[PDB]
Amino acid sequence: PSSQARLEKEYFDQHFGPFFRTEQLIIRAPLTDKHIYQPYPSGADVPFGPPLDIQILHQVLDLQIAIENITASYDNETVTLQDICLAPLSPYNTNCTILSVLNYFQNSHSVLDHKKGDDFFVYADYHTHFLYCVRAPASLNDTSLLHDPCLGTFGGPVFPWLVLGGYDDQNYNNATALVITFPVNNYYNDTEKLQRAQAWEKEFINFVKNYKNPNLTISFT
Repeated sequence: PSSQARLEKEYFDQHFGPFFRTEQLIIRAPLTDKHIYQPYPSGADVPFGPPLDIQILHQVLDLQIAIENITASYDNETVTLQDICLAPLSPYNTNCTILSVLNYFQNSHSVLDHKKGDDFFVYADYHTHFLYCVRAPASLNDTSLLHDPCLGTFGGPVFPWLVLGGYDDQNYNNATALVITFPVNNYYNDTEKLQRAQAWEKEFINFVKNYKNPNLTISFT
């Protein structure tokens, strides 16, 4: 939509550009049904869009992690994402900036699966953490689920309209698409590094095009 596109462009221009371009993937799960979450112990049903299914989320996290570990050969050298990414905490923490709904779950399979309850009921899980985080992306403490943070170790709040698409109004839980975005240095003032970055981007494009997961359709822009 035009409104969301305007919001994203303003966010990327402020927080990444002019030194960084953005790589962006749109991920859908067209063969996955939407579902209904029923809060414990009672509460109105909360609809969740197709790609917010827990198995789809694990599969998208695997896609994200795979992307971070892509390398490219250039002049017999190995070029990594960490060479060309935005890494605010370097040299301490050399992790790259990469935005997705998995950011709300520390980009972790185990955290995504966090839950509490008894032998019969689950009291809280990723559903309630999601609903909380899309209303308070800057929170470092979800009291209803084990004090798990929404906000990541660096980068500032991840607004849901950066990482979700296809919902109605501002009902983010009805998202029909996931968005993965990460900045890559344009190296406007260094031809050698620019050529290496382009070698990485070319391998990324090829990676995406050859990615095999029957549950996901991945597209660019």
